[PDB]
Amino acid sequence: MAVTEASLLRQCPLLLPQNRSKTVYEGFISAQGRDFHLRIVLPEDLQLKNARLLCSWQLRTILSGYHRIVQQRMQHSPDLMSFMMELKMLLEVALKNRQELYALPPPPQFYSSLIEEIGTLGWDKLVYADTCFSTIKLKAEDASGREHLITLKLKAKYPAESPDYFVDFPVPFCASWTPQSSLISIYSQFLAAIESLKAFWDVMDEIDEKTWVLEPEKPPRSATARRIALGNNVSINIEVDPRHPTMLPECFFLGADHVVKPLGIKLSRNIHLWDPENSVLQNLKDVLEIDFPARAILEKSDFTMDCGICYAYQLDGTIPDQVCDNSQCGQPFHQICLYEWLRGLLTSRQSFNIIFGECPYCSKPITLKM
Amino acid sequence: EGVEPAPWAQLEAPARLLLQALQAGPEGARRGLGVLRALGSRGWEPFDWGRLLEALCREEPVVQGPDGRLELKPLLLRLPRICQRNLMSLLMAVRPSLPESGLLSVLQIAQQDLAPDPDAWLRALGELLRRDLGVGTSMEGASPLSERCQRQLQSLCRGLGLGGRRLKSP
Amino acid sequence: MAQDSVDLSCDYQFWMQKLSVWDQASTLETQQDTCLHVAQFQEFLRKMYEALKEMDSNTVIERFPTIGQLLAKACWNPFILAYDESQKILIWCLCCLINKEPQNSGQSKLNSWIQGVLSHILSALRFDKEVALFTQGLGYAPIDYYPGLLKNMVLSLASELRENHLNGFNTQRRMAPERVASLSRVCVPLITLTDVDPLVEALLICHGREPQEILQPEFFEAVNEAILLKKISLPMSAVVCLWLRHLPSLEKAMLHLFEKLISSERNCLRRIECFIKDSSLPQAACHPAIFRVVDEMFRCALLETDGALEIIATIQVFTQCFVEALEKASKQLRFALKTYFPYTSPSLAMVLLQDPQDIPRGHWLQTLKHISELLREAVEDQTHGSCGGPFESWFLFIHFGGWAEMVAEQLLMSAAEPPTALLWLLAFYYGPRDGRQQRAQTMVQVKAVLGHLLAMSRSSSLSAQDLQTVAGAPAQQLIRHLLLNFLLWAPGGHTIAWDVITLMAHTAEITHEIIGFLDQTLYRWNRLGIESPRSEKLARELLKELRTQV
Ligand SMILES: [Zn+2]
Ligand SMILES: [Zn+2]
Repeated sequence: MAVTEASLLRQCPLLLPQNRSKTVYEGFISAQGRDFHLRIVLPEDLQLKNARLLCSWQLRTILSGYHRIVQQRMQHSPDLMSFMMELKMLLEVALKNRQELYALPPPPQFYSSLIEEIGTLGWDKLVYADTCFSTIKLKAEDASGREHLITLKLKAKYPAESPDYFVDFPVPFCASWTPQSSLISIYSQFLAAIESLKAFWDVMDEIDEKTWVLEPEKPPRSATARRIALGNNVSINIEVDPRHPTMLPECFFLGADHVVKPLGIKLSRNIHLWDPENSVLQNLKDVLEIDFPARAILEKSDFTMDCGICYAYQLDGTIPDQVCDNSQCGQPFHQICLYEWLRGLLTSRQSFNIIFGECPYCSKPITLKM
Repeated sequence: EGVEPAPWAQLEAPARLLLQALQAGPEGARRGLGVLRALGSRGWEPFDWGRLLEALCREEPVVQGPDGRLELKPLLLRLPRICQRNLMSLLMAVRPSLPESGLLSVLQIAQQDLAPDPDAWLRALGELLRRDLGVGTSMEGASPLSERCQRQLQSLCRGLGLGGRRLKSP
Repeated sequence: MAQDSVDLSCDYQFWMQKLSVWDQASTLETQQDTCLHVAQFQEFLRKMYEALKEMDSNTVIERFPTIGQLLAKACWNPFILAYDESQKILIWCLCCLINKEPQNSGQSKLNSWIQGVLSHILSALRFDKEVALFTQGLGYAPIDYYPGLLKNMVLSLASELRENHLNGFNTQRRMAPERVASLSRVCVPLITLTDVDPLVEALLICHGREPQEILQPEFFEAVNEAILLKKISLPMSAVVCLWLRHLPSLEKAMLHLFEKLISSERNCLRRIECFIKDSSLPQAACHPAIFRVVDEMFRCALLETDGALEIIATIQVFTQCFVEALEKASKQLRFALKTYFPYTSPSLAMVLLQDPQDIPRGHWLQTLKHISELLREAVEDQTHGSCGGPFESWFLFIHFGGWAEMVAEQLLMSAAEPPTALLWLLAFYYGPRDGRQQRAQTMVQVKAVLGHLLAMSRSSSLSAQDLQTVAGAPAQQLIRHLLLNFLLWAPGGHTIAWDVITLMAHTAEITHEIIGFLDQTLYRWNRLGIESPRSEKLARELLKELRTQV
């Protein structure tokens, strides 16, 4: 309703006025199936610029990080009714954000059925399950003999709604979920995607075997690019299409301008000789008319010696000189880049010509002297 | 008193680094790519897009417009406008390795349905991502451009001899 | 010589009733409204200057009622007096209202008032007191320190913006966004003052950490107009920043390219290339957001017209520029081509990027014959994991000149036993969305035409009516273009070209089409360094004479 005589009933039923003059309300406020204790004393008149509002410690700990907002809303808000609307909205937000700490499933459907379904699968598959039983992770094998995982994240109602499926492989995975479907269903879909993407895996495994792959290291299965090294101080990066891997890739060359030019020329001249019935390597070798090195240096492969902000060497005469005092990062920077970065962060503090801050990559103390 | 923390304060460190990098002007998206190769290199070879695309939709309160009005904004509309544009550019770049369930929750925000003072760049990058998934044919005049621009371009092409090709199929 | 007073006497009351509202512009809204309407005020003042110039002062009373008040209000508003030439014209108008020989005392009062307002414009110390005192003590006049003073204020403000930018999320004094918006309103009238460009460049580069824009789009429109008319000369980082924080300014830039190819410079592709390179769009289109917006506009135009040769040639030029800027400034950390051209298979683009400068003139045939295979696969075998359709593969194939245009000139070289793949490519070029049944008929027509043309070439130098026979539908533009390439190629040409051109150029559209063909062809040849001077001089002469007929 319009007036705060029935709208207040309908929108906060469990707030009971103690006093005749409707000035003291006490009781419970509802949010996402949960009732919170609340006592909201007004002055003798209908003004919220000054009022008391006490809560249970449950509600205070749940309104942590919004106390200032609620205090401001007490002074800014005309009526009590709208303040309650805002408070319910704010509670719903707080709970939906901190959904980790606040929940309880319906066991009779949930905990038994999930174990029934995992038994229907087979207990050789499952590898991980979280103590809240929200996350689980399953395994499968290729005919080629590769392990591929699938993460599921489950709600309070697993069988009702779809569970969030996270999988590594690069093409977008589509899982037709029904309320009647189950883990065997989604697992069969997962094996279907696996047997489809077999060919792409074969190509990338052949590259990772027979070439000095350079700048992905221990690559994931989502990765379609592979900067291969060849000769010395020149590399070729190669992006592959999953649906059509054996087809020609977008490919180009990094390194020395005097060395790279004939390679682009030879590629242009021979690109019509590509054939998607052979392998990528067996086509590249006769296209570029060369062979590869197999790990000419396996230890000192490459350490990226660039700014780690601008990712360039030679910014305006300056060199990557400023480094991390850390064995695990060792990441160089420039004076200018690192100054512009550290002058932003809240942790950093500036003495006369000195700035102390956190290394961008590892968050350890790093010092810059201008 | 008036110190404001960065809205990526409470996030996973690598996401924090990415959103710190994209802040840095038009070279923000290239820097985003350098960041992702510099986490393929480190101990956590995968990057949890599915966690970042939840955080991008998570809501917090702000008080903007008049002196007093409480409204709830997601992160994408709360973090700096150049971080926004260089994000959506980087999502164009790595679209294929993203979960659609998160993307659509993002694009719904970018569409800014029922808002005054929209972001034309956010809306346009929304449209260009929809078109690339293939769920935003939309049967509309929903194009990246403005009606103003599309009209001023009809107005000029009208002053030119149409070609013998047949590209529209009546 | 019809009206001579009425529209101007209406605009007068409009402007005087607007100036009275504005009144020295000491607030936000007065400033914004001034910044909007000031240009029209400038034109109004030009017309008023003509009117007072042709006549004399103190005799006539046409607008002498409140001309004083108008020119004063104008002068005491500094957002007017800092626009391009407004100050110069107001000075001219006050010079017109003067009189050499005053007779009544009112005219003398007027002349005194004119000296007063002129002195307010030029030489009044409406500034801080102690600085005027100090300078006057040291024997410095305003004219010999104002420049350095301006310079030092500008550097101060620009540094301040830079430091507010670097202090992102830090416990320090935050430059209040009211001040930033204020500076952005001040930069608008005096964008063409060289002594302020640092402040512009700083405002664009120093976006800062806010979710909303703090600058208002009049600032962006002003800067963009000035960039495109070559009145400010910023660096490239700043115009990219501009595009990338005001989208209507990047649309407005790409329209300003279309007027050059539709209206001004139809089929002067050297001038189109010069404009594109001087503009920053190639450099800015290495951000995929901007390349996506630019291609979307090219697409709208390919569709409104049904495949206009002028837009096609312009796209080819833009793409060449964009490629040779992407290469230059994408060494480490470059984006994958499916980010610029996301609607196709990457294979095809990676073929079409390969320039034909790099390849021998004899090995172009094999490469085209390969491209035909890939387009045919992508169109006809339209299965999942491929293009969105035929139009998309076409719209790509069109971005890469050299290849698309070289087709016919290789058919003539192999007119004896024409390759079916090249016929397919050519029929695809001049028409997609046709179907195999249409395409086969088109190809066999072209094959018969090639037979006749090879016969005619290996015969002596013959007439033009024999060619008009085969010229005599859905395949007309294709046959026209093929026949033009025949003229330029065969040595039987340079004798009977006019006889065919005159017959083909019925309308002006066909004339524009042939002009476009020939300009594109000479650009193409001079680029690839492939030339037979006979054909060059022939095409240049035909182009010269046909540009008069239009
Ligand atoms: Zn650097
Ligand atoms: Zn470090």
